[PDB]
Amino acid sequence: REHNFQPGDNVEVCEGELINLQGKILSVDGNKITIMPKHEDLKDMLEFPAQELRKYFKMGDHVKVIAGRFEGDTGLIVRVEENFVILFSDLTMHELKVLPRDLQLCSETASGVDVGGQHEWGELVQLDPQTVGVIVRLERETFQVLNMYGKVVTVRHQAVTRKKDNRFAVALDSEQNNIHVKDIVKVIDGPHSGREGEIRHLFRSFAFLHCKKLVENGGMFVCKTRHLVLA
Amino acid sequence: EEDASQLIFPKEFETAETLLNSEVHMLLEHRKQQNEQELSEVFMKTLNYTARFSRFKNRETIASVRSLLLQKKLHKFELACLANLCPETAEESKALIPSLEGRFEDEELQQILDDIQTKRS
Amino acid sequence: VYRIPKKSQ
Amino acid sequence: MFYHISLEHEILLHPRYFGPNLLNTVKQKLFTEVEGTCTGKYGFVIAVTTIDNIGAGVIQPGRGFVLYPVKYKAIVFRPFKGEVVDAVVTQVNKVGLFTEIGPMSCFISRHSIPSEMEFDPNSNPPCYKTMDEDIVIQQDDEIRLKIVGTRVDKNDIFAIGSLMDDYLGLV
Amino acid sequence: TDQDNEIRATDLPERFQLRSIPVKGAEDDELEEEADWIYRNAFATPTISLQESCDYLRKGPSTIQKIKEALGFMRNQHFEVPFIAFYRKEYVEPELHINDLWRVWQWDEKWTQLRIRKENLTRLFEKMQAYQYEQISALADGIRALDTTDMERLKDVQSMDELKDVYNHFLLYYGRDIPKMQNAAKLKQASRRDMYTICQSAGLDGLAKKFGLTPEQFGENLRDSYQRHETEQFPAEPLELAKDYVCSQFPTPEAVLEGARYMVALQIAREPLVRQVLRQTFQERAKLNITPTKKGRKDVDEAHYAYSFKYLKNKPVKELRDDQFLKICLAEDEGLLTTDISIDLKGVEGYGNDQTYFEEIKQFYYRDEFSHQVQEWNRQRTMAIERALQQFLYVQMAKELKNKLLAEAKEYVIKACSRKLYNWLRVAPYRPDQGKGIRVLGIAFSSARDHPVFCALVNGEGEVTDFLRLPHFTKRRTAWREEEREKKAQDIETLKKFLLNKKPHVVTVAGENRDAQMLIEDVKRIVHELDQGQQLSSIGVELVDNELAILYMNSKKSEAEFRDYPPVLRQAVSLARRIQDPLIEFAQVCSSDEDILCLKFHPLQEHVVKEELLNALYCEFINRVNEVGVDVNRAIAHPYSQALIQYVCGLGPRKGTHLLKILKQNNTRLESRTQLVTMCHMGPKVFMNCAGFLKIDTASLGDSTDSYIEVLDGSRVHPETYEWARKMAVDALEYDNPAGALEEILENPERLKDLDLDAFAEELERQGYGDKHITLYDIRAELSCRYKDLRTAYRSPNTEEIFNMLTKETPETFYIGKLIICNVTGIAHAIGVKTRLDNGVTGFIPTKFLSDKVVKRPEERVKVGMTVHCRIMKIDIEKFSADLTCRTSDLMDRNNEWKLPKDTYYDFDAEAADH
Repeated sequence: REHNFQPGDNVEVCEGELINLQGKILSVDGNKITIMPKHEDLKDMLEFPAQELRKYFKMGDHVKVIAGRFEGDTGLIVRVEENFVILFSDLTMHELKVLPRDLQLCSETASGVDVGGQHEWGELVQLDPQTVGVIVRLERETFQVLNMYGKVVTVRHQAVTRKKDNRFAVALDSEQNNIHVKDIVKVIDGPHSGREGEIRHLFRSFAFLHCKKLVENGGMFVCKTRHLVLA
Repeated sequence: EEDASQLIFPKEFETAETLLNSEVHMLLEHRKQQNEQELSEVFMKTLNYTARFSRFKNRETIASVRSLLLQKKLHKFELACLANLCPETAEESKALIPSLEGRFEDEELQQILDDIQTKRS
Repeated sequence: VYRIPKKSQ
Repeated sequence: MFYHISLEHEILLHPRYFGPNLLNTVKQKLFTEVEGTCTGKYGFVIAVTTIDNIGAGVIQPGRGFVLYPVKYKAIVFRPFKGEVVDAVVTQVNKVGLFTEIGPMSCFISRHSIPSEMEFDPNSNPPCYKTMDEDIVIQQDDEIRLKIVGTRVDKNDIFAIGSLMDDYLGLV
Repeated sequence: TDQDNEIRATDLPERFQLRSIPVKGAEDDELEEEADWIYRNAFATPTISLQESCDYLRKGPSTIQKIKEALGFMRNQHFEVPFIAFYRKEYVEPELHINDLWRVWQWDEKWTQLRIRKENLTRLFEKMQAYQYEQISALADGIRALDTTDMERLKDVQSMDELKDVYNHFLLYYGRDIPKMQNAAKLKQASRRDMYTICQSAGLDGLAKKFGLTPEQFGENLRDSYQRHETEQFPAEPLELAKDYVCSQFPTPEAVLEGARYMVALQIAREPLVRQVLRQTFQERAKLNITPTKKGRKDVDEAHYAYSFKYLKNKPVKELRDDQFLKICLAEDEGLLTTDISIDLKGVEGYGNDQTYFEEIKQFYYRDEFSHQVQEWNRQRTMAIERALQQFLYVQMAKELKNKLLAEAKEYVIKACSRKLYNWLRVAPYRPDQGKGIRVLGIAFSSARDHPVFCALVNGEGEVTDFLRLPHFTKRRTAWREEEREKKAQDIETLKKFLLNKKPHVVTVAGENRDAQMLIEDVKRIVHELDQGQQLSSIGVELVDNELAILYMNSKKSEAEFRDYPPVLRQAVSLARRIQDPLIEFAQVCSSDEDILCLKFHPLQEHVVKEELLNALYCEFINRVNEVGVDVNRAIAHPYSQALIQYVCGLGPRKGTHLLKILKQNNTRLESRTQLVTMCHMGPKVFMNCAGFLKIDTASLGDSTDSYIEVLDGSRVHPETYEWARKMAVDALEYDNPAGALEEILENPERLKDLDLDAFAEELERQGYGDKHITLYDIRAELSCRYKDLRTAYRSPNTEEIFNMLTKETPETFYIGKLIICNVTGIAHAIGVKTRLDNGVTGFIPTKFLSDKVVKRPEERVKVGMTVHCRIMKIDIEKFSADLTCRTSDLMDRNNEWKLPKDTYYDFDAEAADH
């Protein structure tokens, strides 16, 4: 048998004379926890091993699933029955039905922050000798690589190689004037109508724009050069 | 932990002042009247929303229900949502805002609700 | 019993 | 709910914006810095009404910039768990009803909606009628609801509603 | 899933089981009301906007019976549209062709939907009527009793619009009591009050009723265009009468009248008869007005799609054409335009105000007496109708009419997509100028002139038998490097040897760009060098559109089928397969992932309803696949053709997969149609639907299979009619053996031409089979040539098709007058300047059109490699060339001589005032 009671979650007592008293997890172990639970609005300390505690959540605060079909995923719970705690994923507006014991509580976003530093935000890649793209989001089996057409094709981690920067490049715009890389522009016309960014890379018919306010594609989109104005 | 049902709010936000949907409709329409860089799609989706829900349209008619309510024992949170909702009965006002349960008796509370409905066009 | 006629010209 | 607050912000300004129209350029550069932005602390900031003060601008040693601590008066929208608000329904789906309060979108699962409401996925207006075709709830439709939970995504909030509590539904 | 096993087991067509609302059997009364309702709404009612007759294959009142038959076959006998259109056509022709049968099938969903809501809404009206009867039997001035006329309105409802009127009317009078009724039947009231419920809580009903006409009587005066009802007159002035209703909510007689006028104004606006009459009038009279926003005046330039209509004044909605209203809603959704729909003409004239709809209708509620008491009541009636029209009806009718004009414009775009797909699937297999198929060499290249050309040789079955790479075939024989000529000469000899060794019947070249002309000129010459040597029979050299082949090359399927092959060589295989059979090829790129939408059917296809467009395109597959017929043994032997089985009538993807799955598990060919029942355990209704459309090649079979082979299985004779086909062959020979007779007739088909089928139609009618005239003429045509391919014979693309195909332009995207960007390539001797456009057209600027002023030497103005803005004056489609100008007077078009033609209702006065 195993127990998955990680630091910073919330548990209640599921049977006994001290039932339905929700406290925060401070001490972590396997079976023999002997916890000191930190409640809302209750000053006293109880004592419990792992077999007498339940991973419980009030309606409408953030949950992360560890184990299940939908593993590694974040959302908001909407109805809490005894064993089905249903939720909305932050990736898609779709149902998601899981067990509460395999769930955990964090208000943070699933960022994917770096260790080591070998690739970075807005980095140029070569999928095939006929196409160019940028790597923007590392998923669990897949990657969001954004190609020059302005689209993501859904590929595994091994599909991509590192491309050298064209740092000395220019193109022509809505005033038929010189727009470079590492410059802040506005993309009002085109496929991505009404978007703000900084260009990082250029190609035969395209510019690779970059922002931090945007949430899709690591903050990146790709557009034609005559649809640009200098900002 | 921050719950509007029992009036618990952030330490920096307890000093904040509420506004009505018509009151912000007047402020936002006044800002659009000055500015027409363009206004954001967040500004546009707050005009059309707060227009659909602007239930009474003179400002001066607010100050009587504001002065009598601070002469009662209600918070500035209720002072704007009971002018955004426009409830019919005191039993609806306690059902919409659970902070009003036991705070007043129904027949005294109903008198304020009847005073609010009169201002509607 | 029946037969279809080849009567058409 | 909508609020009116005096916030403070400090912005950096390059010397090319100096001269007589400096303080006016600080107003312009604040007007596209604190409109339609958001925090999980003050809520969704709609617009700026007035500016309280511009402090003395302290020149940064080593670079050319000067920062200006400005106090400004802005109208902000912060939803709380336990508020009861109105909304407009934007799309209705077999998973739940998706609606919109002012700057912000919401969702209500089919689980949080009264037990009578079945789907209408087939019709030109997508609806959730009851077995009697009685309370028909479609797109572009004025629904009261109760916020049961909040969420922050990169300067955008995204709440979650519920609709089983009394005096909450269609207009 | 469990559903897939239930669908595989159930004896109904898969598309009947996958339909949103389940198909249920109908009584003859329901079928007769539905047939009349579908006839009014789908076939008799003209579109509000000007729509082209999109029936590319008003139908008279005889169509009602043909619709009653078609619905009987679909709802009671469970036949799909293709089975009806091919095997019951005697009951549905001449009025209904296969697309009209789909239109009937699509409208039966809408009828069933309407009848379901109308029944549930009747259950609500009956509960409310019972609840009032209980409260009355246990009356106050606010009690309006729900009567038999309120019920007869609901039973008489003819549309979802009229249903919504009857429901909104019911909510106005009874919505306040609904929660009380439901709690009495054995939940808390949703609460909000529009001012009407406040006015009822203040008891204004006793005053609102005193305006004179009740809402229905005003509805009847509107309906009839005269005072059918005289205005009942109360004996007091309204301002004096109002004193009796003053309270805390209405403190003054002026406020009591403002509340009562609101309460009357809403009752007029929610009367079903007033809404019906006004909606009917609004569809006749509605004027569309458009003004550009502060964004729109900058962004709607000469090239933008919204250009022809950015300012419209008083345009009748009856005069919107084709997709125009969808372009208007897109420009409004982009925030470029603001649209306004009014029943009135907009203008500043005194006659303009007198001509308004409100000045007409006030006359239907005024009492025609000059006494001051009546003058003041007529003023209150005027303000009640003004509020009823302006705050409720003009807003609500403009939104309902906007949705109809938008639905008509989206449905034109959907019909334009299906009409384009039909024109692609209707092309027959290429036949050289046949039973073993054609060997085809497809030749593909990328637009980059340094990428290698690939050729793929496909046999008649659709298998890739060999392939070739030519790294220098893209070079020109007039190249400035002799090394390029030499390296291309090795590839020309390589292709010449490949053609000599492999002897393909046609070579297809990709329509990638204008260099496809260079490949075709070379391939035609190489084939002519084999012809001059008299070594080989004539080989076709065809330009084939590569759009489908690009979608194939980029698909998951083209890697799963051939993982090892480069992507340009995967577009060479689809260019060979498309000319062998366009339908089998188009079924490959059309997956359960809905890959079909990547094809450019129409410029707006991403702005129509996705689910409706997919039905409209898959119906074009289902029409042609069932006409052409599917060989199951070709599907089992060659995995390439397995895609058609799902578009066979009755089958769909689950039963189609299951049919091939059983035949793969048994390791047997389908030898005879009876095996669909005896091996594949197919139910009788699914067998009925598909059996005529499945081909079995009886000539391909032999050995122990000879024990049972029905020669008719290779033909469109349906198995229910094999007895009549055998009798018809036996009688055509006048035999005193039916299989021998049939073989003798199939070998000697000319003998059938003497046989009088009409006498046999009379005998089958007499035997109780009904009319069979069209069936017998089809069985005779079928024995004359089994499975004759009804597709239009292949033709090479014409000059307009070649130009559009190689430039990727249409007459709408590349028009005379357009502004364009080009690169200067050279000077002609000076007669003018040579340029190249991005689309590959070679532009020419004659020297006099280079500037407004006389330029003697173009070198003073232009350099080779310079980029220049220009305006098209003339197009040569044969030569891929255009006569450009760049004179500043033409570039800004100071005389407005080149700019696209504006709408007839374009507001030049607003355009001039905004300038």
